[PDB]
Amino acid sequence: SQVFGVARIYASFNDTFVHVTDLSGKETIARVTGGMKVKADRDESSPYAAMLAAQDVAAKCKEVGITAVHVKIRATGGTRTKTPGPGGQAALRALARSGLRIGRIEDVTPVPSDSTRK
Amino acid sequence: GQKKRVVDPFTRKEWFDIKAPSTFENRNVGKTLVNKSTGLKSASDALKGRVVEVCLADLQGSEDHSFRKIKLRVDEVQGKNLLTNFHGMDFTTDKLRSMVRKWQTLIEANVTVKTSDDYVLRIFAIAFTRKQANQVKRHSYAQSSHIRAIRKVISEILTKEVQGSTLAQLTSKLIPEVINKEIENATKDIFPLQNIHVRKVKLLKQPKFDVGALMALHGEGSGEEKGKKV
RNA sequence: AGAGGUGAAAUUCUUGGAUUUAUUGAAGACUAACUACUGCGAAAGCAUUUGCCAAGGACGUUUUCAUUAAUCAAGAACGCCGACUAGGGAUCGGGUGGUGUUUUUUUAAUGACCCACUCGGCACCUUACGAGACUGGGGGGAGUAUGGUCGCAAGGCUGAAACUUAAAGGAAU
Repeated sequence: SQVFGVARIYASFNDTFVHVTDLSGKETIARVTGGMKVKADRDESSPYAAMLAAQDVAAKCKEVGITAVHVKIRATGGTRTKTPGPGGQAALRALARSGLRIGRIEDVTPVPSDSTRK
Repeated sequence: GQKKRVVDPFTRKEWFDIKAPSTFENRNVGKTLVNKSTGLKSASDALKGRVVEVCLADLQGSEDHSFRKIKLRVDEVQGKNLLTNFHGMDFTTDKLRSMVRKWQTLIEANVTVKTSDDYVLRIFAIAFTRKQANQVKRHSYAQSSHIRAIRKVISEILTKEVQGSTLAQLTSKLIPEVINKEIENATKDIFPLQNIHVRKVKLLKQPKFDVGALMALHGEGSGEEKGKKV
C-alpha cells in the first residue's frame, strides 16, 4: 500500500542534504539542503535547519504521492570524518514526524578502502 | 542576473512499477518516475538503463536476508511494467564490519567467470578463520599457505558453481546461501572458517538482449487493447 | 539555488545548472578494517591476487669436507653494564610422541585443535654473580650588590625659530 522513495540524507559538518529520490535514484523529488532553509551561513548543519529541510521534503513527498522512504544516511566519508553531522538524526526524525513511514536505515558513507592520503 | 520561473515538473511525470524476475518471491518491488512519453525521447527508452537497489529481505519476505542488497536492471517495458533482470549483489557495509574481528584472518577471493550465457561476472568471496571448540590459544591464525590453499579451493569451486549455471540458475543458487555451504564443506579439511559469504557479484559484460529469454524468466504477455469508439 | 570553507568570514564554483543523486569511462596513487609489544630483512625498510626468477633463515639429518675459523683501523656494497646463573607466562617457525574432537570414504598428498618434550627467534616479568679499573669547549646550580668600562634611555604642549608668530590640532574642560 506504501509507495517508497529513498531519503539520501547526506549530513556533513557545515551542511545537511535531505534529498528524496525514487527507488532507482535517477529521478529526484525535492532536494532541499540545510543552508537554504535558514542561513546564518553557520547554522546550516544545525538540527533546526535539518528539521526544516526534512519537513518541506516530506511536504513535497506527500504532494507527489510517496508514503514511505528507505533511509540512506551518509557522512562526508572519503579521506575524512566518516561521522554524520548533527543534522542526520534531526532530518531522520523530522521525516518520520512529518507523516512519512521510515524503512531500511543504512549507512552508506564512502569508506575509502586504501585511500590517497600520502 | 535573471534566473527562471517555475512550471511544476510533476505534471509531466509518469509512474511505472518494477516487476522483478521470477527467481525470487514477491515481485512487485515499487514504482518509478519518468518523464511523460513524448516524441523525441519516449519514456520506454528514457528507461531501460536504470538499475534499482532493493533489499533481498524485501524481495524474499524473510529477515535473514536483511543485509545483501541486490541490483535489478530494467530491460523491457511493456504496459506500464518494468521487467527487470539480475544486475549484481552487494552486502551492506555494516555486515562485513560486523564480521571483521581481530585475532583471526580474513581470506578473501574473487574470480572473473563467464557463465553458460555470455554474461561475465566478477564474483567475490570472504571467509574468516574460526577457532575450534577446546582451542585455548587466543589467536587462530592461518599460516598463509593455508590461506593460499583455501583461496585456491574457493576460486576453483566457485568457478565450478558458475559455468554450470545461467544467471537465473546462479541467482536461485545464491539466494539460499548454499555456495557458502559448498565452500565450508570443501574447506573444513584445511581450516575451520566461520561465516563464509559471497558478499559481492558484479556484471561486467552482458551478451545481447533476447526478449524471449527475459519473457521466459518472467511470464508471457501480448495485448490487443481497446479501440476508439467512433 | 545555492555549494565549499571557517570560531565567524573570505578567495573559489554556480540558472552556459554548482552542490546532491544515478549510470559509465579515464587518470594517477594507495593497499582500509584483518594489523599484534606478531612476521621477514644486514640496515634504511616491507602489507591486494596469481605466476615466474633467483635468494634467505630456523628445524630434521647414523649426508659430506675437515680447521677451512672470531674481531675490526684502511677499502667496497646498500642506505646499570658483562665474560653472567637459573627460571615463568604468552607468542612465531620446525621437529618428536600421546590419543580425543573436528576431519574423513579406493583419485593424489595434505590439515585444524588439545597436551608434554625439544631446537631456534621477537619481546616481556623476574632472579644470582662479576672489577666493570658530523670538528671547534668553559666549568656547578640558584641568586645579590655595583662611585669601574661600553651602550640605550629623560626633558617638555606641537606649529615655533634668528621671529613671544598665524591656521589647525592636543590637553584639561
